[PDB]
Amino acid sequence: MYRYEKKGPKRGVALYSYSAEFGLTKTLEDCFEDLHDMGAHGIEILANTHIENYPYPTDEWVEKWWRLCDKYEIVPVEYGNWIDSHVLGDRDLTTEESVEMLKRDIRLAHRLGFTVMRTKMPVINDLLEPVENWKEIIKGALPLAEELGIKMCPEIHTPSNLKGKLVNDFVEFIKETGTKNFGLNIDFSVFRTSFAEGEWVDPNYTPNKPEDIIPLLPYVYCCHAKFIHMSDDFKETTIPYEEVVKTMEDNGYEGYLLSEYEGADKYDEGYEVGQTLRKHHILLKNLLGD
Amino acid sequence: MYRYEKKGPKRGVALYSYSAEFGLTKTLEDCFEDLHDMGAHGIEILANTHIENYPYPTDEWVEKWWRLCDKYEIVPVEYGNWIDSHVLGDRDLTTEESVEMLKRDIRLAHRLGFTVMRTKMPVINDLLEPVENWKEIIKGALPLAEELGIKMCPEIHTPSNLKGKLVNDFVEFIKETGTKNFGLNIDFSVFRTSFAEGEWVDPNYTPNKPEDIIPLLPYVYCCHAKFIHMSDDFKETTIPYEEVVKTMEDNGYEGYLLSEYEGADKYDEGYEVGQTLRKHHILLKNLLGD
Amino acid sequence: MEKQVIQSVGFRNIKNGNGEITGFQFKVKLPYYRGVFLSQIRPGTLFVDGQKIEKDQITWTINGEEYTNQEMRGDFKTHWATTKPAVLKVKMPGGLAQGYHDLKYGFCFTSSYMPPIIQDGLDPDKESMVYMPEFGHHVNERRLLIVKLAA
Amino acid sequence: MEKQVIQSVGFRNIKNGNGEITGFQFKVKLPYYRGVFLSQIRPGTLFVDGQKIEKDQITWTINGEEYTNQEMRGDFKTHWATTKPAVLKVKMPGGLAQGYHDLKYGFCFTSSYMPPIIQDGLDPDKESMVYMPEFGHHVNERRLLIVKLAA
Ligand SMILES: [Mn+2]
Ligand SMILES: [Mn+2]
Repeated sequence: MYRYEKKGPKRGVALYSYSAEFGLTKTLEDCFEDLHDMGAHGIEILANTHIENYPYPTDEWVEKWWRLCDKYEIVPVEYGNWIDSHVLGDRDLTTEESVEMLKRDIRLAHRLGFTVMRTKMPVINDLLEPVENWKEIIKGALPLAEELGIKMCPEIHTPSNLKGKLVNDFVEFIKETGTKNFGLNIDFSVFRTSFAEGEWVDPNYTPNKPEDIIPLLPYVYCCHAKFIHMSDDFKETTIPYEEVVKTMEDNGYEGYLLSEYEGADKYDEGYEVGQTLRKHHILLKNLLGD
Repeated sequence: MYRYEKKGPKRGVALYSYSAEFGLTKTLEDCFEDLHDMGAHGIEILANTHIENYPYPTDEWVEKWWRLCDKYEIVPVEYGNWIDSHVLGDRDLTTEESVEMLKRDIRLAHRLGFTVMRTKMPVINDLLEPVENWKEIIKGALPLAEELGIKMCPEIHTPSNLKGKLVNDFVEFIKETGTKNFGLNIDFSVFRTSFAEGEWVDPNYTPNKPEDIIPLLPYVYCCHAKFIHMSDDFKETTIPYEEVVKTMEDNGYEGYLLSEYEGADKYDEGYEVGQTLRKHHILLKNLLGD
Repeated sequence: MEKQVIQSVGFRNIKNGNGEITGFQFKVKLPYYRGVFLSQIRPGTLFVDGQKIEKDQITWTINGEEYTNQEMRGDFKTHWATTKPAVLKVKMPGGLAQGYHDLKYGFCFTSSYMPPIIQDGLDPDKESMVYMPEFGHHVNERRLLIVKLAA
Repeated sequence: MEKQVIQSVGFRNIKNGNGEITGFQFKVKLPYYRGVFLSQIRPGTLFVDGQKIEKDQITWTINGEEYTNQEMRGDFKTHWATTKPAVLKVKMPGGLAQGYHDLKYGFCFTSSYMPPIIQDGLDPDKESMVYMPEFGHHVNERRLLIVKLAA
């Protein structure tokens, strides 16, 4: 088993960035090697995308997965799952059905070596708050998650502010339970300051300052290094990356920053997202040192 | 085992037509299903292209091959091999090395169910005549070929005329040996009458008339249904297809006509060779009845 | 597979056993960055050469098994993978004639983690107001050939 | 894989064991409608950002095994499949710097069943007089990025 022992923040890639290529021009192994060319070790997969015969992969596939991890020095970091209690049109899932689905994903994530889950829930309002029984769902799975060393993390992304209600609801739950196995994934879109002229921005959105992350860092277990535009000097031109990374270095962050690209041009003929990601990782390697 | 029992000439496809897609946007199974959409049963593969781990496929792969044949009602008809005695830059292969290579390809062709081999040899002159020891090579393999029910066939194609030296050399060999396991593949480019204005044509080439094939039909075991252009009336606009097919029907031909497309536009972005082949097979089904 | 939603491979008339053409099939890939359970799928309307065909004429074969719209609406455990195009089987006696055919087909799927404004008004036969290509277009077209004897 | 001959995946500097960058690698797919035995291959010249690098600096890894040009010239039994790009390893101390790099690489292969005029004058670093796309171009280019610390 390859282990990556760098102290402080580490870089990686979320395979969602390859969403226009995966299954068409890139295989899973192509993505692993693409990360290897970058020297990136951390990976995020989507449970519903990257696991053959999901939800029930074979032993043979699981062993091929572990062989790939060792062959390309990939650390399974974050596992993306959905607790979709709205999967049926006619009714919501019961708390127990949702917990059963979540526990199965925790089991599979543990089997593939992941330690963080990026869990997405159905949202019920414009603040993107989760379903009302979410605490019950999470409390149903927390013992298993604690037993298997997995941390379940909803994702904070635009327009949700680091000082808004959503974040404080999660932090309050963590404080009230005392759990060490539920936390936060901060997507860097919450720091974006620059936008194109005439580009619509949600009036509810206000950029956070990098220091706004400092009081949340005890609960942040993984981050989406979202990025919009990489210049040919290998600088990111919309988010204060130097200051965000320096803030997290200086305040004890030990997790990963996983590149996430979501531009519509991923789906343009001739686009080469692997090159975009290489630009981003030139940036990340120079900011982190490795 | 699927068997196709139509009396008279039968239609199929040579996977060389998919040469720009195979391994990129089409798998072997995609080609099988593409033939199935056409109702085409006969197939030609290239030994050096379509057999995984060639020259030594696994038992598991061979069983997957036979399962594909049954799943899509594909009859393995023609197997394309090279006896490349010029494979080395510094010397020619001995007769024995060439025979050993040929026998291995006959074994593999038999194992995958093929009954005709389209064998290509290094050529030594502008008449495209084979290497001088070719008779010895073929005579080395004929017992095995006769034992396994395989017919080895060099391909006659432009500019070689059906009444030229090349054809008569092969026919003479067949008559002198009496073999029933060496014969001819006639590529329909030998009948092409129409060419584009300003398109270079070999001065040595003269179109054959359809009836020119009649005295060779005892020795023709498979044909490349070469085609250049399919109109939107599903007519071929360069070769007298109605007359060629009617000639072979009326003179007892029981083999296959395997579509072969070689236009440079196969490699153009956006080209859809599967549609070109469907046009050709509308033509072939209407001429043949099935 | 192919970049387009409607695949060129797998488009053909369907026969009987008794030899009669009962309809035709074509394949669609899920144009989504993740798979979905069958109950998330919302099949829409087919147009073949302008002829309208409603979803109750069309079954969905996923993982080798054939499902009606009603069966799919209730099945939240069978998973449709992005790399495994569904086979849509269209009831239509006599099938399609030889030659070209223009297909227009609509379908979509639920994504309950999206903002409520986006979710509300999700229609298999009409596009979202703001196009997000990681979800694909609901409606997709393709011009394809059928191999058949002359009429 | 990719349509281009030079693949974007697998382009990277190579390290030592002792930590020193000894060169770099990139992959090439065989642009041929069939595979070839190693003795058919004719490697040519590499240009990285205009810097010329001769074939005796470049090894070929096929089927997991690394071959010199001389070893390949004599091996007519190992087969290079069209779906299994070769890995070319280029000796170059210190490797390539951070950022963009322009690669131009030439190679070809023998096809002894072709007419003698076509065969004669086959050169890895120069194109045929008449382009036949089922054989690919001998010379191919690509602009690719290297991830590395600043100089
Ligand atoms: Mn994100
Ligand atoms: Mn031919």
